[PDB]
Amino acid sequence: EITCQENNPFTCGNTDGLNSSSFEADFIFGVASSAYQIEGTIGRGLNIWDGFTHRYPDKSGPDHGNGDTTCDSFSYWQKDIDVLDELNATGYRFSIAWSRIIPRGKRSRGVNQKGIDYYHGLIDGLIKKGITPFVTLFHWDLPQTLQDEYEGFLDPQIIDDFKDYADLCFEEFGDSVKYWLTINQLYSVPTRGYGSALDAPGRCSPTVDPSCYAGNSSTEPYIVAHHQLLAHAKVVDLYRKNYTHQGGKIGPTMITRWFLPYNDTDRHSIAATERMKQFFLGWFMGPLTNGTYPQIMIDTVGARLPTFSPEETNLVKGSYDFLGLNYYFTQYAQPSPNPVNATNHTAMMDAGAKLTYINASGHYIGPLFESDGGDGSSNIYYYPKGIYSVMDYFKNKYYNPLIYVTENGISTPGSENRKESMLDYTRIDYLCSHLCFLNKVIKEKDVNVKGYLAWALGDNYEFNNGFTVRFGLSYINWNNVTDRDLKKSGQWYQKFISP
Amino acid sequence: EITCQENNPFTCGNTDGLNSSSFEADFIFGVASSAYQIEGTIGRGLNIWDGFTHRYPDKSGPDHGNGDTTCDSFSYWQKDIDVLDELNATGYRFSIAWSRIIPRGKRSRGVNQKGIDYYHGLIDGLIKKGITPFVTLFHWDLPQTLQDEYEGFLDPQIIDDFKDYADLCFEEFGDSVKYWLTINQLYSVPTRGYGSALDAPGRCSPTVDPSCYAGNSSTEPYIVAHHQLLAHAKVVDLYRKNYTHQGGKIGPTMITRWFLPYNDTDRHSIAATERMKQFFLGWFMGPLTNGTYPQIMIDTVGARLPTFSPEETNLVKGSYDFLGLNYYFTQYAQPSPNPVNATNHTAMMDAGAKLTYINASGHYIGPLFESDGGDGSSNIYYYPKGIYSVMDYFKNKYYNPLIYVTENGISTPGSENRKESMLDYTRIDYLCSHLCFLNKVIKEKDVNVKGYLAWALGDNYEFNNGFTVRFGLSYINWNNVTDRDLKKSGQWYQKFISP
Ligand SMILES: *[C@@H]1O[C@H](CO)[C@@H](O[C@@H]2O[C@H](CO)[C@@H](O[C@@H]3O[C@H](CO[C@H]4O[C@H](CO)[C@@H](O)[C@H](O)[C@@H]4O)[C@@H](O)[C@H](O[C@H]4O[C@H](CO)[C@@H](O)[C@H](O)[C@@H]4O)[C@@H]3O[C@@H]3OC[C@@H](O)[C@H](O)[C@H]3O)[C@H](O)[C@H]2NC(C)=O)[C@H](O[C@@H]2O[C@@H](C)[C@@H](O)[C@@H](O)[C@@H]2O)[C@H]1NC(C)=O
Ligand SMILES: *[C@@H]1O[C@H](CO)[C@@H](O[C@@H]2O[C@H](CO)[C@@H](O[C@@H]3O[C@H](CO[C@H]4O[C@H](CO)[C@@H](O)[C@H](O)[C@@H]4O)[C@@H](O)[C@H](O[C@H]4O[C@H](CO)[C@@H](O)[C@H](O)[C@@H]4O)[C@@H]3O[C@@H]3OC[C@@H](O)[C@H](O)[C@H]3O)[C@H](O)[C@H]2NC(C)=O)[C@H](O[C@@H]2O[C@@H](C)[C@@H](O)[C@@H](O)[C@@H]2O)[C@H]1NC(C)=O
Ligand SMILES: *[C@@H]1O[C@H](CO)[C@@H](O[C@@H]2O[C@H](CO)[C@@H](O[C@@H]3O[C@H](CO)[C@@H](O)[C@H](O)[C@@H]3O[C@@H]3OC[C@@H](O)[C@H](O)[C@H]3O)[C@H](O)[C@H]2NC(C)=O)[C@H](O[C@@H]2O[C@@H](C)[C@@H](O)[C@@H](O)[C@@H]2O)[C@H]1NC(C)=O
Ligand SMILES: *[C@@H]1O[C@H](CO)[C@@H](O[C@@H]2O[C@H](CO)[C@@H](O[C@@H]3O[C@H](CO)[C@@H](O)[C@H](O)[C@@H]3O[C@@H]3OC[C@@H](O)[C@H](O)[C@H]3O)[C@H](O)[C@H]2NC(C)=O)[C@H](O[C@@H]2O[C@@H](C)[C@@H](O)[C@@H](O)[C@@H]2O)[C@H]1NC(C)=O
Ligand SMILES: *[C@@H]1O[C@H](CO)[C@@H](O[C@@H]2O[C@H](CO)[C@@H](O)[C@H](O)[C@H]2NC(C)=O)[C@H](O)[C@H]1NC(C)=O
Ligand SMILES: *[C@@H]1O[C@H](CO)[C@@H](O[C@@H]2O[C@H](CO)[C@@H](O)[C@H](O)[C@H]2NC(C)=O)[C@H](O)[C@H]1NC(C)=O
Ligand SMILES: *[C@@H]1O[C@H](CO)[C@@H](O[C@@H]2O[C@H](CO)[C@@H](O)[C@H](O)[C@H]2NC(C)=O)[C@H](O)[C@H]1NC(C)=O
Ligand SMILES: *[C@@H]1O[C@H](CO)[C@@H](O[C@@H]2O[C@H](CO)[C@@H](O)[C@H](O)[C@H]2NC(C)=O)[C@H](O)[C@H]1NC(C)=O
Ligand SMILES: *[C@@H]1O[C@H](CO)[C@@H](O)[C@H](O)[C@H]1NC(C)=O
Ligand SMILES: *[C@@H]1O[C@H](CO)[C@@H](O)[C@H](O)[C@H]1NC(C)=O
Ligand SMILES: *[C@@H]1O[C@H](CO)[C@@H](O)[C@H](O)[C@H]1NC(C)=O
Ligand SMILES: *[C@@H]1O[C@H](CO)[C@@H](O)[C@H](O)[C@H]1NC(C)=O
Ligand SMILES: *[C@@H]1O[C@H](CO)[C@@H](O)[C@H](O)[C@H]1NC(C)=O
Ligand SMILES: *[C@@H]1O[C@H](CO)[C@@H](O)[C@H](O)[C@H]1NC(C)=O
Ligand SMILES: *[C@@H]1O[C@H](CO)[C@@H](O)[C@H](O)[C@H]1NC(C)=O
Ligand SMILES: *[C@@H]1O[C@H](CO)[C@@H](O)[C@H](O)[C@H]1NC(C)=O
Ligand SMILES: *[C@H]1O[C@H](CO)[C@@H](O)[C@H](O)[C@H]1NC(C)=O
Ligand SMILES: *[C@H]1O[C@H](CO)[C@@H](O)[C@H](O)[C@H]1NC(C)=O
Ligand SMILES: [Zn+2]
Repeated sequence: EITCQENNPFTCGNTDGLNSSSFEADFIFGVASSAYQIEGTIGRGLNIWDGFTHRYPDKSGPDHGNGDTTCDSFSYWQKDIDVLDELNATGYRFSIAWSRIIPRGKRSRGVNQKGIDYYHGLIDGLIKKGITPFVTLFHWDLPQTLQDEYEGFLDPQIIDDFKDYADLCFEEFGDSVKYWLTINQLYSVPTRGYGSALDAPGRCSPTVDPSCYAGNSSTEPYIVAHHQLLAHAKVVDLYRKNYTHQGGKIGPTMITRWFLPYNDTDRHSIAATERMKQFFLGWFMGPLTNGTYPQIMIDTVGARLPTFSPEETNLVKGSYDFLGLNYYFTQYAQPSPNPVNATNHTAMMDAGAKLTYINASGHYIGPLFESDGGDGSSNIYYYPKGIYSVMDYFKNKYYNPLIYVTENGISTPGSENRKESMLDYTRIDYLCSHLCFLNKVIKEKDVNVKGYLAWALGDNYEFNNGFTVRFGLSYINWNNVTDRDLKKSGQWYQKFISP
Repeated sequence: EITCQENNPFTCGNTDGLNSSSFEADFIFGVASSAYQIEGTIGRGLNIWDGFTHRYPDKSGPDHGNGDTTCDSFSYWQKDIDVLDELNATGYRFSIAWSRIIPRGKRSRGVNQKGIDYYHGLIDGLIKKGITPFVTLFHWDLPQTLQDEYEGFLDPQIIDDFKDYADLCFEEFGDSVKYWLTINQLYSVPTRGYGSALDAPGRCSPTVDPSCYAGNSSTEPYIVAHHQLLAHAKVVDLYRKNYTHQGGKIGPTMITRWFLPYNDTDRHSIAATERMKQFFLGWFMGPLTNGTYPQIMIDTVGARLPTFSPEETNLVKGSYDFLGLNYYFTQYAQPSPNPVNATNHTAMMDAGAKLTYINASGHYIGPLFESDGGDGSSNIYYYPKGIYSVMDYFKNKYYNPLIYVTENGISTPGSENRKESMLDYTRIDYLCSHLCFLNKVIKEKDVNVKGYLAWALGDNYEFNNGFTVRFGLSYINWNNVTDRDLKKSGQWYQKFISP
């Protein structure tokens, strides 16, 4: 009988009690990163995260930082492999920057052979060290040219451009890469990129944010989500029909959260909680498992929800070999009005829920996850049991998928100095408390989870936050980015992996 | 009888001896700038100077600096007007960033109303202070989307996109702007952007520079120059046929240089010198005045030189109301082989000339213009009489045009500290020695020069040099860019203008 802690203090940092041996022999342990966040712009074309951060610098982060040079994994990819080697990691999730290998967006315009070599050297070097690549095709960094030609995922033209790009990756790397992710966190771009405009490309309704250059927060998140699902499904079909000889697997990435009722004896809060599961998870998992959106979405969103043709439904349904599930935290849900007529309406209001980290009787859901200066009431708190509830829900509701936890991690303030940043005990607590529950749900519920990749390999540019927070298990000095030094969390993880 | 100095020490800094009164009453005096160099990326789309500097940071400058924030004239445009107001300037040349008003390149994709407002506020504020705007439509900062769609000026598609962009500028600003420049320094993009790849977009033959992503140094400079002339001519035709009610004038900008024989008694060096005038100036001025390239270009460049149809010739010939002539320095010319078969052949070798600042008998042509660390022999030297020889040549050879000197200035090292940077006596010497000759050629040769705009209003990102050199008549502290403080040169110029 496995017992896991939900509340500080945690004791799962002791590798006597919890380590990789607790898991099956073949279970993959590693870390993750993404191209925009680590590589730098050297050697690649420009993408909408360059566009967005440069046009709207106050949305790139409070320090206006961006991915221009960041930790320069373009130059220092070997140092990233050295961190993985030191961890004795068996997996590394990284993304290919579309702009690095097809700077002009559309493949017929030519490929950047040097960009293709960069990823060949990286993939080799990982394989030389026994590290299994999990490669994300699209971690949000859409070539700027496509956003300017037809507004990227707002237009069905993205489907063939994304397909041709994916085809080049499979052809160039698929002999060595056996685990592909199509689109990172399906929920994020539609909502943050086209709904609240916190993220690239930064489209939204005029009264949601006057700085958006265009958009409609009420309709575009549904259009973009729909094209994501079709583009993803066309790539998975290309992969399974044309690259089956490579003997690899492909899946989408979901951002997952669990949801609990803000008041667990109030039927309206219970209803809001189940609506959140459908609107947050089901928006994508319903198409991915059934070829259709959830009924509550169909009913609420009405004419703003696109339909799949029969052919499209069939393409999308079952379009994965596994699911890359990212998990960070859980929210309480209470009812909220859905003012579909307000000029500031967003797709996110359609769920009819308000999300918090404190429930009706004042209980905070768990330990601090992220502090906010501009609003202490806007702090995020985490919930280790959330990973157990998510995995169990995916096995039960979504047909017992093969899962890899493709991100899980926590930030520490960028204010902290080097010695404080290195002593990141809060990160050990976050990681181990989640790993405890993950082992617990695999053993108790028999969820088919086969790996875990902590976010992040090293400190990097964090979307929306610049360099004001750090997520790395290894520390990077922004005055001299060459080194990646294992923090206490990375040293703990090294011992967890090889106890 | 006007006498001007060619050699240090100069004495033209004394406004008793030389001042604006020496010139006609209406003569315009001011300074110049360009959008990429001063504004910052905030509020605009991305262009190929963002692309190039981020993809090839070691080509953006030795410090890898770029125009991301630079002197932030986006925020501080009023401070630029305050410098002009302090100078009692009557002219200001600035450029409109195409990416700021049509971020998606093609006008039918929508306009950035906030970007249009930015330029409205600036133009107003100039006019409120009695400053005549001279506005450059295209100072090299091509929206990145157009370079990625069809490689920008490499393709005839640029002609209609540039026309639609120009049309929006005329419609929005032409009620207040009466002096338009179409394309900055016609010679530069073809040669540096597509020949040596020192400049955006950074295309060239593989053995010229292996870092170029594509190109052909031997053919593309001619293709790009040809499309520049057609795009320029289509815009001038649009201006003169559709905006004649605005009562303004439009012209191209030429980079001008004078050329002297490396050995003035050697017929081969004399020949090389006349070839340089045709290949450097005539490449554009021949089409602009006659609708055809120079014969020596026709003969040498052969099948690599595009032809104008009769309609095209007629559009291009006479396509200016005035010429914006930029002038910085003069070179000696000696014969050089033109190895048309070498894989490293460039369009620039077609002139069959080698250019230096020292002639055969060891005479340096004039005072130091720019120091080079990596090669003392690669120093540039200036030649005040060059401005007299250029203007006289344009009146004589090119049909007595109306001219505005749209740039003329000199850099001082970025290494210098604040007090040394402010004491920029070398800049007074450069400016006054050229102004002396300019007055001299207007009086002696009757050249129709009606204004002079020194480069630059303030320190800015210098193309190729980042922040390693300073060109401003007003100083900008890169740790706090708000202020623009008149250097000794700006204070001298203020006295020169209002003696
Ligand atoms: C997994 O995918 C399954 C499909 O492969 C889902 O089942 C479908 O669910 C549909 C509802 O979402 C359902 O469609 C409805 O069918 C009604 C009856 O259709 C016939 O009869 C009509 C009159 O006799 C006639 O007009 C038709 O020609 C049919 O012969 C129909 O009235 C419904 O339309 C109304 O409501 C919808 C909103 O749902 C409106 O869009 C529409 O304007 C109208 O107001 C509806 O029809 C659908 O309308 C939209 C159109 O684009 C669709 O093509 C059309 O089908 C459909 O019959 C079933 N299909 C089958 C094979 O079962 C399944 O849904 C879950 O299970 C069903 C039984 C139900 O409980 C759903 O609510 C559940 O979500 C998906 N499963 C999951 C878990 O999501
Ligand atoms: C200002 O613009 C003027 C044009 O509006 C320039 O004058 C033109 O200069 C052309 C030379 O550059 C000249 O064209 C040549 O004409 C030759 C004779 O043409 C007729 O006779 C042929 C046989 O009888 C016949 O095939 C034709 O059908 C004509 O009836 C012709 O042989 C030349 O072609 C050879 O050389 C050219 C290289 O220049 C090659 O391209 C070609 O393969 C061939 O080897 C040449 O013809 C041109 O060929 C290319 C084609 O695209 C052109 O359409 C074709 O014209 C032309 O006659 C004149 N036009 C007139 C009206 O004078 C003027 O040039 C300067 O002045 C001329 C007199 C000469 O001195 C030039 O060298 C000067 O540059 C321009 N001025 C300036 C200052 O640049
Ligand atoms: C979690 O949700 C539950 C269920 O909603 C909350 O309990 C309910 O709380 C209501 C007050 O917020 C109770 O209603 C009141 O009943 C009294 C006595 O008859 C009356 O004076 C009030 O006006 C009010 O009556 C309602 O008025 C509006 C009508 O539309 C409605 O039909 C009336 O009932 C309600 O009875 C109670 N329900 C139950 C099943 O307990 C619960 O609230 C917390 O507990 C209750 C017992 C009370 O102490 C609340 O103040 C307290 O906050 C909520 N929990 C938390 C922590 O918020
Ligand atoms: C500026 O250009 C002029 C004209 O080209 C230079 O003067 C010429 O310089 C040549 C040497 O560089 C002289 O030719 C030599 O003549 C002697 C005596 O007959 C002979 O011993 C040499 O081999 C050479 O002869 C040539 O060899 C190659 C043949 O194809 C050619 O036909 C032969 O003549 C040449 O006479 C002279 N021309 C004139 C008109 O003066 C000039 O060079 C400078 O001045 C000359 C006088 C001499 O002192 C050079 O060393 C000196 O550099 C050059 N000026 C500069 C500063 O470079
Ligand atoms: C976002 O787009 C939707 C749909 O195009 C707009 O909502 C429509 O508004 C018009 C005029 O009020 C109505 O006739 C339609 O019934 C509405 N359609 C639906 C599907 O709601 C909405 O106004 C747009 N929002 C903004 C802020 O531009
Ligand atoms: C808010 O969350 C707390 C903690 O999860 C809930 O409190 C638990 O409530 C159940 C019975 O209702 C008890 O068995 C536990 O002992 C309680 N735990 C603690 C730490 O007090 C509380 O019910 C939630 N409130 C609402 C309104 O849903
Ligand atoms: C640049 O383009 C030119 C023309 O397309 C190339 O030169 C041609 O080379 C081929 C093969 O050697 C010859 O058949 C042609 O006669 C040449 N044309 C001319 C106009 O010179 C040249 O090789 C290209 N350069 C590079 C470096 O790509
Ligand atoms: C190099 O430049 C110098 C300076 O312009 C030239 O020297 C002048 O030559 C003429 C006669 O040839 C004299 O009248 C001047 O007195 C000379 N000036 C000086 C400062 O010496 C020289 O001729 C040029 N050399 C070549 C080979 O062209
Ligand atoms: C790893 O943890 C298990 C419990 O899951 C424990 O029995 C085992 O001894 C630990 N291994 C080491 C090497 O500490
Ligand atoms: C597989 O490759 C062939 C050859 O290019 C292509 O034409 C075919 O349509 C592809 N199948 C897909 C994309 O499912
Ligand atoms: C940067 O880091 C590397 C690796 O630690 C070090 O050897 C190098 O000298 C450092 N340079 C500076 C300028 O700190
Ligand atoms: C790496 O992990 C393997 C597999 O558990 C183990 O046998 C090996 O000793 C580990 N190496 C290090 C240096 O920890
Ligand atoms: C300006 O210079 C002229 C010579 O060009 C001189 O005669 C005049 O007095 C000067 N004006 C002033 C105000 O110094
Ligand atoms: C002038 O404007 C009209 C109206 O748009 C346009 O159709 C016409 O062709 C323009 N003339 C030019 C571009 O010379
Ligand atoms: C920046 O410059 C402005 C204008 O000189 C000044 O008033 C402001 O306080 C300065 N800020 C800093 C941080 O130097
Ligand atoms: C500005 O120039 C005008 C025109 O020469 C002159 O009359 C006026 O006094 C000048 N103002 C200043 C403050 O120098
Ligand atoms: C729309 O939403 C914002 C944020 O939810 C809220 O503060 C504002 O009152 C709303 N406006 C209207 C007219 O509903
Ligand atoms: C081509 O040009 C470069 C620079 O001009 C020169 O150093 C090299 O020798 C040349 N190569 C050949 C084969 O001509
Ligand atoms: Zn940047």
